[PDB]
Amino acid sequence: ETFKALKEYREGQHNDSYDEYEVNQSIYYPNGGDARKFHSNAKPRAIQIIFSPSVNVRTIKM
Amino acid sequence: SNRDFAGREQRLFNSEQYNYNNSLNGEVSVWVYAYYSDGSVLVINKNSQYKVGISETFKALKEYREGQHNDSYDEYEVNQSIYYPNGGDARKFHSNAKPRAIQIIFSPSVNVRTIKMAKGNAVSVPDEYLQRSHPWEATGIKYRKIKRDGEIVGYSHYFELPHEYNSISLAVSGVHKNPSSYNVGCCHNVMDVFQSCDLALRFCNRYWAELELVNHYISPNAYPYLDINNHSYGVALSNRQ
Amino acid sequence: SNRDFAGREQRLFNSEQYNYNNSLNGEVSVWVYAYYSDGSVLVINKNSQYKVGISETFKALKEYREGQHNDSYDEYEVNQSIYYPNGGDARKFHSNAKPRAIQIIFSPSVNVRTIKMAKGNAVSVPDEYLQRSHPWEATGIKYRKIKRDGEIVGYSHYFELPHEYNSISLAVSGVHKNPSSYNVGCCHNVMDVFQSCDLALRFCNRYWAELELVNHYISPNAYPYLDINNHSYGVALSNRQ
Amino acid sequence: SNRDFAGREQRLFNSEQYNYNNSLNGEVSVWVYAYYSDGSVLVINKNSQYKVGISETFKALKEYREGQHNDSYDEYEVNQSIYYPNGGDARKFHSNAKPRAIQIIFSPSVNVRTIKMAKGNAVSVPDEYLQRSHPWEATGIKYRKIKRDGEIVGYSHYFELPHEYNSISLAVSGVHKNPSSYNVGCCHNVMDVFQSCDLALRFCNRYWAELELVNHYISPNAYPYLDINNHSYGVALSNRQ
Repeated sequence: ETFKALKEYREGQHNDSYDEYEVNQSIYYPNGGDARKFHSNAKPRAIQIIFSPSVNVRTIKM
Repeated sequence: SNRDFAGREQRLFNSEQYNYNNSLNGEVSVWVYAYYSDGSVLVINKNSQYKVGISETFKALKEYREGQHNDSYDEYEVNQSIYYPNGGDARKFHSNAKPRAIQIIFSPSVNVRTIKMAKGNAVSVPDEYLQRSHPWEATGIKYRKIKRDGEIVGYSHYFELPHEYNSISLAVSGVHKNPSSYNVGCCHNVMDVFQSCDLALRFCNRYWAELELVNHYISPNAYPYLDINNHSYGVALSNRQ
Repeated sequence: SNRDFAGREQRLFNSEQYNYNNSLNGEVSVWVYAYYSDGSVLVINKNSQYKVGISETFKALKEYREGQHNDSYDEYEVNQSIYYPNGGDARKFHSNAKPRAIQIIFSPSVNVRTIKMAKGNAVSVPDEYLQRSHPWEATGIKYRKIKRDGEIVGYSHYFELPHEYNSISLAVSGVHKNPSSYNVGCCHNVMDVFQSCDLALRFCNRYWAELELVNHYISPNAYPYLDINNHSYGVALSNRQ
Repeated sequence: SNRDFAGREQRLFNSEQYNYNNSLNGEVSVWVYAYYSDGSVLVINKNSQYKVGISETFKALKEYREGQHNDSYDEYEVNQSIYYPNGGDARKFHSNAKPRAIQIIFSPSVNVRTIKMAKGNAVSVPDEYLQRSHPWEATGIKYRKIKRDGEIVGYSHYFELPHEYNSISLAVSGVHKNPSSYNVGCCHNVMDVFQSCDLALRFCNRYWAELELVNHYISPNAYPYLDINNHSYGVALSNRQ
């Protein structure tokens, strides 16, 4: 997944989508965007990766 | 030499400012900063003679973006679900409009031993139920000195609300220092204190970032501030050029 | 036997709550309920030491549905036509946002003989013209005791506004009981009363139904209430388990 | 002298970067640039081990302005009229969302003789009808060397779509150089190549101008680029300080 793909999207609701295009520009390059916020609440705070028990753990790559 | 009058006058002008603020004729000021997860900061300020304070509701402290969308219907429901568990029909677990932290700052003209705070729950009860609530706590011992160049420019109480259950209403109050035996609320002056309650000037604004707050609110007005990095701001004036 | 310490401690814990609220260190509280024709109810609450009150405008008491439509342009015009007959261009005869009734409740820690109300007209004049207005009426004699299990848990004044002409502004005030000869506003403590004005916590919310109000506001907080059916709510604590 | 270790280490650090990218452990990268008549540029990038590629539909290559209007209903119809002549009910002759040109760039770690492109029609057929389509063309001979300071920093294939009939789908593929006799897809390593297909990182963004692209995408990331003026960008690292 891309940076953008991992950002919170609320299906059928408002998303600040124009402002969040700008958030992206300001994340790709410092001061590259014209976002009206310091920190986008759509950014993930944490990630968890889970594999089924049928994986071989020594093959996992990230 | 002692013939540098420009130098002596500069030192006096700064010392006079320091002392005037600290006189009974001077201001006492309080600021409440509410920090949001989007990095924006709400400031409420009040400036009065004699004594000063601020009192806000749970709802009032929630982030409001002027001229923008706010999930206002959903955030009515968020309120219902905060006032009573499972009382609302919000489409979210945690409202990002809730403050993550609060900082209270007083001008250096406050007497710290007079500071009082009522930090209530979301329905404005200081201590669980009204029947067992003392209506305030005296929190002066927790205030840190904001210093610049050796001079106390302010007092700060900072506290986080990092848990889901930290849903608060908030009032704070402080009295102007008075090392005299003259009671500013005695019969001779008490009507002037009543008038000062009308005369107090209030200010409220939301800044997009703590950087804007520092650059365009704190600094231009020679206000004290303590930032998230524990850095002090303000201007030392006592016997200084 | 007298060796049931769980029993004695339970009785003491409840009696202590009752008495603490009634001490000079305790809360006094007021609630204003405005009842609308759609069955919704607005509550305003204030909780303070020493004395407490609420003051609202005509406009402030009108039903507002947060996050919804409100005929807000038409309701500006409704206001103009209420301030002066034929002053507005409203597209309705009667605004359903006007309260149909008001109930004022005080905590049992109020002294009832201190209660004062200023029920003004829609332009905030207590008695027709300012020049002949006493600025309040002492209405304590009209307050009914809200009782539970023999104990006064509250005081209620209920009045309807069933006529087209009942278009009101409203303020109410009460003082915490004080059977002592210590005047909480004497010179020794008067600055603390000034601070209590800053420290007072306010709460405001609109509930869809009196059932929600009872279930999710009154009951969870051990508040007193008297419903439209004349039924009392609250919790008796004096010498009770 | 040969005792300038800062100098020798700087040269080694740059040479190591150059060589690591070119090793079997290193990246191979492709970029597709689509140029629009409003001067905006869409970039798609993919970065993987072993081999890498990009495949997009006709629709996917059309300009999309995030958070803005796009004539999206009319542009559904534009699609219908491009898939089959007179198949749609578009209110325009030529959609300005169609790319005017394409540039394909590969990192210098590609083997140019492995590059393959399938440039299809708008319904994703490489050569008029499926029955007579070879599914790709080997286009490496057409790639120009992007050079900086004597060093090949990239490879560019640039082509215009200046005619109304240039309505395309597009896929491109290249394999990481491997001058060894070790086949990275042999049985010993083939599962790692399968994993590399999952591990590949993709990036997509639309820049308002080629100036923004150069300033804030190409340059900060030390990527190669060839601009509309035939100017080269990138960073030479082989045996250089």
